[PDB]
Amino acid sequence: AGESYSRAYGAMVSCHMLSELEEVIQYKLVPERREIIRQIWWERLQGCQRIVEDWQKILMVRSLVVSPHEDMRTWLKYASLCGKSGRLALAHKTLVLLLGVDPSRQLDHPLPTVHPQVTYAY
Amino acid sequence: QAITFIFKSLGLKCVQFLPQVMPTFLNVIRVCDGAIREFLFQQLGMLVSFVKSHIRPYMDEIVTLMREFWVMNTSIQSTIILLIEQIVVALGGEFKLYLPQLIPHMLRVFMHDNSPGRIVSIKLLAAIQLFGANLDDYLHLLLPPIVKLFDAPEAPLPSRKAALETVDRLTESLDFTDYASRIIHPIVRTLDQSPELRSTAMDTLSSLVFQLGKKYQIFIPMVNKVLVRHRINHQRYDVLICPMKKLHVSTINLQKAWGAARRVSKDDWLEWLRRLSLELLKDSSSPSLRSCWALAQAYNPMARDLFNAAFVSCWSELNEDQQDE
Amino acid sequence: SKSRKIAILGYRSVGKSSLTIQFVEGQFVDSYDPTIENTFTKLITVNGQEYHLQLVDTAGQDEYSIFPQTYSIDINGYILVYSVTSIKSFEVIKVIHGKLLDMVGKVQIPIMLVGNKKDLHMERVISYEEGKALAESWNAAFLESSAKENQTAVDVFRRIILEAEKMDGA
Amino acid sequence: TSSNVSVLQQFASGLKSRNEETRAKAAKELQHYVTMELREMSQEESTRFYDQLNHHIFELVSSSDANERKGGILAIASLIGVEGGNATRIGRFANYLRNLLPSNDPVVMEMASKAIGRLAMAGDTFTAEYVEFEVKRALEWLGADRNEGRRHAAVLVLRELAISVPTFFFQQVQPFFDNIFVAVWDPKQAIREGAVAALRACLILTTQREPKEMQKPQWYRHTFEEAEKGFDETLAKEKGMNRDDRIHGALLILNELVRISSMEGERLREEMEEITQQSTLVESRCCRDLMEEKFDQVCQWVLKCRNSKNSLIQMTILNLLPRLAAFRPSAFTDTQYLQDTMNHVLSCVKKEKERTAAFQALGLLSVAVRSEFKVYLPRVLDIIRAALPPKDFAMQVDATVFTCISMLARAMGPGIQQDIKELLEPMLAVGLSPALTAVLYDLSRQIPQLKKDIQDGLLKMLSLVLMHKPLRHASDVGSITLALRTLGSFEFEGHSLTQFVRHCADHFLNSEHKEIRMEAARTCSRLLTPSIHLISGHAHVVSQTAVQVVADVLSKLLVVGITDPDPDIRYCVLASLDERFDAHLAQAENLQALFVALNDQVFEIRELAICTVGRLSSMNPAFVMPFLRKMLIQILTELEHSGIGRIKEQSARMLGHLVSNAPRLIRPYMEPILKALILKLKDPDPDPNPGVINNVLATIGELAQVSGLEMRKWVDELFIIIMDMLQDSSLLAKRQVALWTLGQLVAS
Ligand SMILES: O=P(O)(O)O[C@H]1[C@H](OP(=O)(O)O)[C@@H](OP(=O)(O)O)[C@H](OP(=O)(O)O)[C@@H](OP(=O)(O)O)[C@H]1OP(=O)(O)O
Ligand SMILES: Nc1nc2c(ncn2[C@@H]2O[C@H](COP(=O)(O)OP(=O)(O)OP(O)(O)=S)[C@@H](O)[C@H]2O)c(=O)[nH]1
Ligand SMILES: [Mg+2]
Repeated sequence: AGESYSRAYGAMVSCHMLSELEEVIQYKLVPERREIIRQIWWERLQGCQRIVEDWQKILMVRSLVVSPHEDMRTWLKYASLCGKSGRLALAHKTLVLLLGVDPSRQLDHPLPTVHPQVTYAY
Repeated sequence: QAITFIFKSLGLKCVQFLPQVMPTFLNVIRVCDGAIREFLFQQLGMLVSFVKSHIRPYMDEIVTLMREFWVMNTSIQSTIILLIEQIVVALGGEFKLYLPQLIPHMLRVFMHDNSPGRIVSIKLLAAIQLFGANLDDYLHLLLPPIVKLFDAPEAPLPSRKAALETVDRLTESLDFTDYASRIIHPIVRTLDQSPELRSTAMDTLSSLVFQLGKKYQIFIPMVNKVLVRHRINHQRYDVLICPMKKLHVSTINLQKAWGAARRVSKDDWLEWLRRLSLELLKDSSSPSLRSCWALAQAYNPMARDLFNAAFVSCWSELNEDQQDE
Repeated sequence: SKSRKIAILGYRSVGKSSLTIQFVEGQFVDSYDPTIENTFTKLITVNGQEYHLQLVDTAGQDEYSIFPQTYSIDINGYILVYSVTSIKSFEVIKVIHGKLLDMVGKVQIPIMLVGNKKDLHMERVISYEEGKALAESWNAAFLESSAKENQTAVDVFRRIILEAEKMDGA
Repeated sequence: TSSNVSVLQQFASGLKSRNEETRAKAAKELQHYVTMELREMSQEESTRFYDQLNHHIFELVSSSDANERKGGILAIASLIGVEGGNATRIGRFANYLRNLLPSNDPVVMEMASKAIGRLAMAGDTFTAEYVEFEVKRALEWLGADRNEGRRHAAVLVLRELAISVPTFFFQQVQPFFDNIFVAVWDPKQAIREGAVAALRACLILTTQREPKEMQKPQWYRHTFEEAEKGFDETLAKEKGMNRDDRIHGALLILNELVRISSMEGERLREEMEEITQQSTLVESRCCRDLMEEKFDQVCQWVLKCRNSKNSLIQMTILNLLPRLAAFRPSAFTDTQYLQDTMNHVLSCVKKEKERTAAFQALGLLSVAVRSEFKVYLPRVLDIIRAALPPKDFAMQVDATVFTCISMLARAMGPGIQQDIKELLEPMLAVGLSPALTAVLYDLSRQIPQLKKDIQDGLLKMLSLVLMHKPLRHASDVGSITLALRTLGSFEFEGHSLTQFVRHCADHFLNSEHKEIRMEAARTCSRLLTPSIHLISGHAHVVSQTAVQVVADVLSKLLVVGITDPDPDIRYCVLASLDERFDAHLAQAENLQALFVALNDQVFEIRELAICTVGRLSSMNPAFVMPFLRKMLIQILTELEHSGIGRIKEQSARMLGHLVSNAPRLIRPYMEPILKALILKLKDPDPDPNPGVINNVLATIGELAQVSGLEMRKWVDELFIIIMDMLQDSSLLAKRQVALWTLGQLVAS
């Protein structure tokens, strides 16, 4: 921290994941706080840098108590970022995970409309 | 204190550093603590003594605070009077402009302090001796206070002397031509009271007569009558009838400070750095750094800030072999 | 062997630097203009025993200069110097001694008063009696010296080493 | 200001009393005053205050009376380390202390040395040089040829500087070793012991930095060389010197080396010291290598000096030999130094002065050689049986022996159970002692087969002692206190314990002795724990009789915690309350008792009472909720209208505990409470102390914890306020509380 904040962001991410893990503790403890902690997660994530690795770290930390389908918007934005970074494979597998089915195996059938936003992202 | 020492070092060249050092200084003497404020006033006086010509743009601002801060307190009075002495030495050409702002304080000091500040008044009287050209105009206001000072028995006799040799000294530069004949009678009145006063009063009267010779001849009979009644004579009566160097670096202590052979832990290394920087400031050849040393010891970040400059001074002061060591 | 430290205090422009330099080297000049802080080393033999003095020349303090604290902890010996050719320096040495005893605590410490520039017999304004009486009020030793009578200067330092030496025991 | 000076005069007069307790209490009062009441004033005024306090230090040190100078030393000791070590403080205090060290009284010298050490820890910028003088001065005194007092004082100051201010002493280490050993060989016992203690301190100092030194230190080898020089026959021929003193010094030095190389042995010795009485230990690699290099030489020297009949030499040998055993059991077992070791231990066990530490050494040896010691158990056992009272018969036994048994059980335990079973009832015949209870506790923790007999025998003992009746299937204050403490603390089972409490519920809670009341309350509260757990948790195992007993005991406990005036009893009684108690504290009468206790004069009792009632509020809101409302009303009233900052911070503290323990009530009152707190934060003038704002911030955080969703609206204003407080560098304002509040706010 003595030199510059740009290099200190690599530790800000650590602060972020620790505080959010305390938030996982709170999420487990109090069912009624679950929605507000989820919203705070989304907001703080939007407030983070658009780095694929750090996003992956934060999302794994959040996944301890929350499945992907509970925060479809977060994983959709994560897939969008992965696509922007050129990591097409990661985005594709995340999209398959969110969908539950892989349209690459079903080229002869239309896309699964059950989750239209996820189809758009895929 | 360090700033004062640096100015003493850079007396010829210190002018360039005025615009940064001087302004905020005023602010602190406005808001600091009493004893600290008096010390700061004394140091400002020293600054004047080293800045003599170039403090005019700040002079006005200074007097404001002291106008505000010349409370009737003995210690503050003594410090402020010393600062007056140093100003009148400095601004001698121009101090006439600021003299009247400070006149009322000096009048009140003469009038009110019938307390050991009478001794302080003597110091004030000393200052009076230096206002010659500036005081040529306001002598009419200032003198009669002195007159009552050395004509009143109630004031301590040393104060009466102080005042009387003060008027004697002012005889040398000011104008006494018109009014001063009247103040002879106080002086003559003083001749009737104490021999110790009578001697220096005769001296002062002789000086005044020398200044007033032509005018004095017209109205000599009363005073010379009283004099011959007191049986003293003077010759004038008949005459009318008819920068800093570079401190030497001690290489031994320099190498000793750098000897970290037995510093191991984090605390040991930080301590070694502290002692190193302090020894560098102490042993630096540049007087300003060695002045800063004391504050560095009382304030470690001060030590850190000038580590580079102190080392540069020492390194430039070393021999090639000692440099390699 | 033994080690000691000494701090020399007094009004600026008095025998402090000159006396110290005369002791350590043995020469007096008009250089070393008003100092800030100087340190010197010298071995000495007193009572047939070795002493190692780290003498300290201090920046002259006025009647209002705050007392530095670097000299109020580790010095274990104080040389109070005043020029015999300045009454103002003699008042200043009173007040600096007073501030020292204020700051060093009560503790009876080895103090010694030194009136330097005694060679200026044609200009003296402080008498031997005045300084002797002042020291006796302090209960400290008294001496006179000059920056050319180097032998006496040596004795001065010896005396302070004697002064602490006799009085450290009791 | 005159009030402050008068209080200083009262402190000076009190500290002038020769009574040690009076001086200590005056010093503690001055500590409180400077810690809290002095901080209310500025820093230059603080410097003037230190000047006045130094004048009063003069007043205490003016006379040559040992008690008066001790009081002054206590004063200086109290001042240091409380506030910032300003320059005037360090200067004057160091100068004062330097006058005292050569004193004739060893107590004054020890106090002065400790004061010098803590003055070095004062941390002021001059510290780095200060010690460099004192050490030097101390070292000079070591070079002195005479004046035993000066050598002593130098030794203690060196020890204290090494222990308390290591970094600045580590540089002076190099001259230290040169003179420390000539200090060791002094004939005076106290100087030698203190000097080897200083050598201890500096050796731990060396160890703390040895691993990072890429070059081996010669200090350990040099110390070994001075040890053997002490053992030299030719060098011992120096006349004007007693050989016993040199041998004692050599043994002490070797003990130092062994300890810093045998940290495991130090851990065992520390365990024994903790057991009998009721820190960090490091080891040196290079010293370990040196000791294992010359260990047999150490053993030969120790056994050679064994035959000496000097009591202190024997003491040192007994304190050292177990250190060697822990260091190298194998050498003792193989080279057969163990035979003479055991023989000498058992031979000196029959003389009291060295017997005391001989038993310690016996335990240590038993642990070190955890196998071969069996051969000597038939001997040791009988002699310890001799030490313990036989069945027929003041019968006061040394504590140490019991400790040995505990340690003796840590290695041979499973093998010696069949004789520990016999050794139980003799110690029970000895009588109560904290060491006895501790050793029985350790034996219980070792083998359950011994645990059952221990429990039964101790119940019989307590039945005889406290109850004055035999167990069924005047009295000293300290003995009863110990009995009740062990009864409450150590685990037990059976119906009999119920009886215990009932009698203690009627005969000792009302005892005229204060400490007995406090301990009876604490112990009964502890003892009702398993019965209450059975009643609440195991609803099917509930016994109504136990419920009645619990209620009766709680009622009398609350009556005790409300009636008697003294504060400590009430504080301990109320703190003894637990969640287990809550189910039976919610009744009308008990709740009223707690209500009355909350309004008590003492403050901390109010804090604990408000916490307890807030916790209780969950189960029976009917009685508590209106009273919580009333306390909220009065708290707001005092916060708004009390002109004394003490009252305001008390009010804020009660509010904080209320919200922490009673959130649900506070949710509807979320708005007005926060409005009042914001107005408090916005008041232009601060109270005399910063505790008010700290309590306010803690209350804000505790409020946010539950109210964050609604408080989202109000966050911005208090946030900018907190930002202003933090950006004010001059305000400590218990800054951890401010950041805690900010974190909880943002999280909630
Ligand atoms: O559909 P999303 O995954 O949310 O992303 C897209 C788009 O990104 P693409 O280039 O991948 O289509 C924009 O950029 P990102 O923020 O995703 O990097 C995004 O944001 P902006 O319009 O502010 O750039 C925009 O809208 P939104 O902010 O609501 O996500 C959104 O939708 P579009 O495909 O319609 O641009
Ligand atoms: N004739 C004569 N001159 C002396 C004597 N002692 C000092 N001086 C001269 O007086 C001047 C000031 O004295 P000095 O000894 O240098 O003061 P100081 O103590 O160094 O001044 P500062 O550095 O402490 S501020 C010097 O120029 C020095 O040569 C003395 O005994 N006799
Ligand atoms: Mg000088």
